[PDB]
Amino acid sequence: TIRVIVSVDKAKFNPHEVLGIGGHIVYQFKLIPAVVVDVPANAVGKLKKMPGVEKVEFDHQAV
Amino acid sequence: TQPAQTIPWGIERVKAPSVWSITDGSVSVIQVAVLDTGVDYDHPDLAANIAWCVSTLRGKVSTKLRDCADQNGHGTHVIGTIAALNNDIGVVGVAPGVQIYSVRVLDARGSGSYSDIAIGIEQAILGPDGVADKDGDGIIAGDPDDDAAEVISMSLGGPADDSYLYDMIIQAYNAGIVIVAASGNEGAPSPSYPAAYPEVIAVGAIDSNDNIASFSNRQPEVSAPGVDILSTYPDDSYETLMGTAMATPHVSGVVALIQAAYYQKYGKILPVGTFDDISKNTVRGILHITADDLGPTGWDADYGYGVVRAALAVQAALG
Ligand SMILES: [Ca+2]
Ligand SMILES: [Ca+2]
Ligand SMILES: [Ca+2]
Ligand SMILES: [Ca+2]
Ligand SMILES: [Ca+2]
Ligand SMILES: [Ca+2]
Ligand SMILES: [Ca+2]
Ligand SMILES: [Zn+2]
Ligand SMILES: [Zn+2]
Ligand SMILES: [Zn+2]
Repeated sequence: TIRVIVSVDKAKFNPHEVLGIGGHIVYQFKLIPAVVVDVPANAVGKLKKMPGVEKVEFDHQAV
Repeated sequence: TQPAQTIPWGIERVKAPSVWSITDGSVSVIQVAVLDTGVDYDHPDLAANIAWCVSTLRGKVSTKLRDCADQNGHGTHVIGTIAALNNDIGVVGVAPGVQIYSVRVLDARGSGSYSDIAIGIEQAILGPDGVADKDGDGIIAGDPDDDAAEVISMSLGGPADDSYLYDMIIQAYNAGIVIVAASGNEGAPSPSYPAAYPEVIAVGAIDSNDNIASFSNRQPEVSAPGVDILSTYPDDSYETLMGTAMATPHVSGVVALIQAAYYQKYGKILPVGTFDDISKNTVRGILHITADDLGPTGWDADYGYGVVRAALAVQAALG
């Protein structure tokens, strides 16, 4: 699994449907239209075409 | 048993003690959110200023103490620089009476993910009541009806830019909240993110001879004491460290003092201001024009505007 952050269109995107591609929801932001999701490394391309998905961004580490 | 109080040189350097007769930061509406490794929450020289203890590690928001405690020391040290109490023991912070929201976004290693950090910012904005703007008036930082922090302090950074992190920083900026971040420790030509956003004050590090530290990422917005910094450290102890992580809380303590002294006098807080600002009408304008202008005149790539000075910033704010 990798963890990505999906920018979403609220009125096209369904958090329950990331299961369709092997995914699950980690955290839905309240203040920004984005969601942290865990997904198979090879589902990122599928995730990118999911309805309501506007951008897929990857997680990074800070020191 | 606890040592007798000392004033770390960095506190003296940013001209904090002369403010404390006006305010030590303990104006009710003011809170500082420290996004870090957590906090030694029973530390005798910190306990009384910890108003809220949250954790966002692994995407999972927790108010449990197992989860909120410092397993590293980094957050305990940083927090002590802002807010170690003015009493008979240990050390003393820039704003030794300010309330702290310790928001644990970094793990036992002092390392953390962008997504936990972005959740951390949202949590600083939402406050313990889990609502940003409870009365729907548009005022969040400085509204005494809400519980948002007025300052977000981030002794962390990374080389990557993302719109999710960026949008969270716009949310905090728009909430009226002063954002402070370490410029980074790579000796690089420019700051790490989020310090590098125009919404965020990038802080660089000086040593005790007023030289910029060799590791300090350049092009900060201001600079502050960041080498040989004595502060609090687990368990119920003290340690001396260096890094822009140490410089950043000095600048957050100064900001809390401005906002706390301004509120106390006017019953409102100052606007955040811009990276460019040179007016006396915003927190950042005041920070710029009252900074000790070291090196080349005006903004320079080593020190930014100069070393922040609470005593003049606050005089200018009430002026
Ligand atoms: Ca302790
Ligand atoms: Ca003390
Ligand atoms: Ca709130
Ligand atoms: Ca409000
Ligand atoms: Ca209000
Ligand atoms: Ca507040
Ligand atoms: Ca200069
Ligand atoms: Zn998962
Ligand atoms: Zn990225
Ligand atoms: Zn660090």
